[PDB]
Amino acid sequence: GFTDYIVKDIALADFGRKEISLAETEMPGLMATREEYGPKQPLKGARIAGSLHMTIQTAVLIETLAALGADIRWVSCNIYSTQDHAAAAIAAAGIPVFAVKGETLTEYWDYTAKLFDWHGGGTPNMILDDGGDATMLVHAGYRAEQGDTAFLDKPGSEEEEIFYALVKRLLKEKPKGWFAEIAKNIKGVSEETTTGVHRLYEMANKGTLLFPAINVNDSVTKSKFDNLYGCRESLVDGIRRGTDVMLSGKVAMVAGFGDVGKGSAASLRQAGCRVMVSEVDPICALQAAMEGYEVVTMEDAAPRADIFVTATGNKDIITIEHMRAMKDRAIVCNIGHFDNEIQIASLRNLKWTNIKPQVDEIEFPDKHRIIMLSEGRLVNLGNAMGHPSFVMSASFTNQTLAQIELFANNKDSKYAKKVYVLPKTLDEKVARLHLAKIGVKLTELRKDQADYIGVKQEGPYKSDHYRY
Amino acid sequence: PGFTDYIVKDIALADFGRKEISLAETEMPGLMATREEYGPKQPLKGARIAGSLHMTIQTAVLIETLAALGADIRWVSCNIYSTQDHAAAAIAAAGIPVFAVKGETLTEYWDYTAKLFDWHGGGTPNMILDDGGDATMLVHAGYRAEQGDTAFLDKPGSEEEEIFYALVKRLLKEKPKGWFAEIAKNIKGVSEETTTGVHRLYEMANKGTLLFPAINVNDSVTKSKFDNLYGCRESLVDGIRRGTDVMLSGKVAMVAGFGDVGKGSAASLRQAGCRVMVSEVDPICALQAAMEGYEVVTMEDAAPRADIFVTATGNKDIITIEHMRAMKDRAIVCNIGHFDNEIQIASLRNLKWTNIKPQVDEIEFPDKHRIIMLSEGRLVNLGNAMGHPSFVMSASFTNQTLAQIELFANNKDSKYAKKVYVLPKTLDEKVARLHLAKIGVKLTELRKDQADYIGVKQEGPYKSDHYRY
Ligand SMILES: NC(=O)c1ccc[n+]([C@@H]2O[C@H](COP(=O)([O-])OP(=O)(O)OC[C@H]3O[C@@H](n4cnc5c(N)ncnc54)[C@H](O)[C@@H]3O)[C@@H](O)[C@H]2O)c1
Ligand SMILES: NC(=O)c1ccc[n+]([C@@H]2O[C@H](COP(=O)([O-])OP(=O)(O)OC[C@H]3O[C@@H](n4cnc5c(N)ncnc54)[C@H](O)[C@@H]3O)[C@@H](O)[C@H]2O)c1
Ligand SMILES: Nc1ncnc2[nH]cnc12
Ligand SMILES: Nc1ncnc2[nH]cnc12
Ligand SMILES: [Br-]
Ligand SMILES: [Br-]
Ligand code: NA
Ligand code: NA
Repeated sequence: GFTDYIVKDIALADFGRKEISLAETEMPGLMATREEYGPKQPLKGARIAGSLHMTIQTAVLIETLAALGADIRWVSCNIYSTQDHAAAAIAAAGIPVFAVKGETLTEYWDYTAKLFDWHGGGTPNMILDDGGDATMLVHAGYRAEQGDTAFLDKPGSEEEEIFYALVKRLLKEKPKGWFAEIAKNIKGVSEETTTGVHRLYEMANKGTLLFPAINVNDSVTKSKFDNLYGCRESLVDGIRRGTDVMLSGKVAMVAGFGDVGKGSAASLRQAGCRVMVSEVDPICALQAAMEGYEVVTMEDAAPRADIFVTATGNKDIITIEHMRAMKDRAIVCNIGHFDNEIQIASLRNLKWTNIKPQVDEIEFPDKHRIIMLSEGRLVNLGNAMGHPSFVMSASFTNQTLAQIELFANNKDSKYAKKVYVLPKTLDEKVARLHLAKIGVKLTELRKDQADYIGVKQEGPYKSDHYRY
Repeated sequence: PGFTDYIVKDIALADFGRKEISLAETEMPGLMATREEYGPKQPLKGARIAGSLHMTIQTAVLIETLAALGADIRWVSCNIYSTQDHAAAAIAAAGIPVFAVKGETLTEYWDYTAKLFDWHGGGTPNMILDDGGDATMLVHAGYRAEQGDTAFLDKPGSEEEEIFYALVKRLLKEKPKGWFAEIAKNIKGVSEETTTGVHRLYEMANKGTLLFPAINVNDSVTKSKFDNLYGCRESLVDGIRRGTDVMLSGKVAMVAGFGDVGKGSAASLRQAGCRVMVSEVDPICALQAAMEGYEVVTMEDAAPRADIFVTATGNKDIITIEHMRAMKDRAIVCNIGHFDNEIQIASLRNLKWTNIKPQVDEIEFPDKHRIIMLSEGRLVNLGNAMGHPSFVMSASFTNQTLAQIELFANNKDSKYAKKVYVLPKTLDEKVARLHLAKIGVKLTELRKDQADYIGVKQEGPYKSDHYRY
């Protein structure tokens, strides 16, 4: 029997299994990775602590890791992103998983801590992260365990106080040197998303990064696929399920025109909205204008737009003064990694009327209302099902290759305590594994053609500086 | 005083050229703002710039920006069909030496290139501004042979190659001993516009044969992600319509390559109503095309199917004689990469050509099926229409102007070695900012805490050097 898990309802396991099987067909990169590396067992002996949205897509990633020999414990990286049938299927598979759609913030962080209590005794020796939270727990406890505890008493956020309480409690409950023990045993971390990678470079630059990191976000086959087309498909998906609103003929405002903001603006435009964009980057703003988006300030958009999407990875994008100016029943959501892009806490003395899970109506003093999705959390994961499997297969094949490099291909210490990206050969290899399913017929260079443009026939085909 | 130091189709076109230059000025705020900012400061006073770059109206605005900054100038076009004759006439009528005719011969093309280096008043140039690297390459071949390596000069390859070798020997015969070493020593740098030219530069740098510092303007974000992409999106179909007047809605089009030019070319045709198929050798680029809903096929798959074919690779031997034998009657074939060997045009000389109009030819095969060829396989957007529109050229040419300033005025301490550089992101962002007012953008300003929160200064730069946009 198996009891080392927390999920919503284990009876959803058969439903999750059915959808996982369907996803496998949609994820040739992961399936082909199992076929190539399965016999090789490169992950035998790995103890991977995973912190990433516990979805059906993630379930295929987890079982790819296992098929390569990895021992695993897993949590979601957001309180609303778990798909409970995915989590149930992983638990029924005998993998410790702690993930519930709609868990509390305190549950979220205690579940993260369970990553590090390994079954059979000990600690993990790998981390797979999305947003850096698990990585941040190891570094925060380590910093405190070494005596610099001052920051632990100086919070300024609901989440951050809960997080600091976790770190104190772990220091009080766990053996000496538990964080030093963890930090010693972690061979590396692979990080999924822009915000988490930002956290890594803050540690790298300060000289506090405790183990090698691979930046999976900046694989071309991640950042130019997941962030772009993934959001192009899943943003309006989340809006439709939450609101069932007609998109044709409405005006939408997207804050940000990086990879996520580009995909977000395209999602709304393709659905029929007239899309305006904000930006602070003059290059990205010129991109938005040349694509036919009107580029305006949030002050300018607030009285006018029917729908608002923050996509910046920054904070305080949609403020309480913006929401006071919005038309009655304007829709507001967030597709960046963290909820502080919208001033959700400034709304809490207002009347909230819940409509359905992850959909609330908020009334202002002058009677106008707004429709908030997922309380400002990631709308594509909170209100729909995240990115579809196929594009997630590209991201998670990168993730698996990153795990293999850090765990198995660091005998010569080629990875120091810095942040790395996968080589272009592996980036191109990820793309190759997805060509058959979509029906691409790749042209083969002749040798004189390859010489002509200065590449080998087998690649890589571009300079490391190429932007695609 | 009278001015005679030029070669143009017809100098009576100058008033016409001047009118369209004036209109282009309004569409190129980046160059006009650069004039306002740098004119008074005269950063290129003393510069003698040899320019090899499509002699279009857009280029004329660049020329007069360089002049307004203090530069002394001589200019030629970098393709036999890309010149706009009214633009060349306006530059000549302004007293600027220029040698460019739309439809010039290959022999004329290289003879005019050599004329850039005989400077009015005596002497040589001290700067080069290049598009494709022909002018740079004439210097390095001449220098290389002036040193002693005479071998390569007696090996053809194509028709152009033979002519090009013939020029350097004539220049070795007629000019004083040491002429090329003396050019090479006075050239303070070169700025290069295009992907093929930059590939030529890096190949020289890796071989240790690059003679002077070089700035890769192509790989500024405000160039490659705008000019190459949106420019071709607007001027490819423009070239096809003017050449053929064909209905694009309903047709199947094939684009070879899905780099920046291929991306913009496929978009040009899709937006015009075509169903677009694409070829690629790069699996990442091919995956991008398929995620945009383009069918990714081989040129052999497309030959009997597509109504229109566009090569956009910067490679060679993309559309072969075997492909063209397979094409349906009166398929349209053209090329938007920098050089004309993407299509095996030489192989087509064997068949019966009927000229339709300038830069449009019908070619008949033994079984009587025919194809329509645009610009004899040269750059279709510049041969058959007017190249990229002014506004997107303003970004590219502001980059060129800043690159000329860097190499001519900001290299007193040799901070630029004999290597290939790109412009800093601060200048890349600068270029974009100069175009925001014209296109109506209202930029948001970060507050101090928001700038700290994402790790940037309020005034930028906003992205890591690794950022792909
Ligand atoms: N929901 C998802 O499934 C998903 C997927 C990938 C990434 N993300 C997250 O989305 C966020 C954005 O990621 P990204 O890859 O697009 O990063 P990015 O750096 O590529 O783009 C962010 C853009 O926001 C702009 N910006 C910053 N502050 C702004 C402001 N005050 N006003 C207007 N624009 C501003 C920046 O100039 C930048 O161009 C991150 O938090 C990332 O982790 C979410
Ligand atoms: N006409 C214009 O106005 C204009 C403007 C800019 C650049 N150019 C020229 O266009 C050419 C392409 O430039 P780019 O910036 O797109 O370079 P790029 O490297 O970004 O794109 C070229 C693509 O061609 C692909 N390719 C190479 N050989 C191939 C083959 N045999 N079959 C299919 N695909 C193949 C490469 O994989 C690559 O993705 C260059 O010569 C450049 O100088 C023309
Ligand atoms: N479906 C998904 N699964 C996991 N992480 C995701 N991030 C975005 N979409 C996702
Ligand atoms: N109109 C134009 N002028 C100069 N160079 C160009 N390259 C592409 N289009 C051009
Ligand atoms: Br109010
Ligand atoms: Br035939
Ligand atoms: Na999904
Ligand atoms: Na033009």
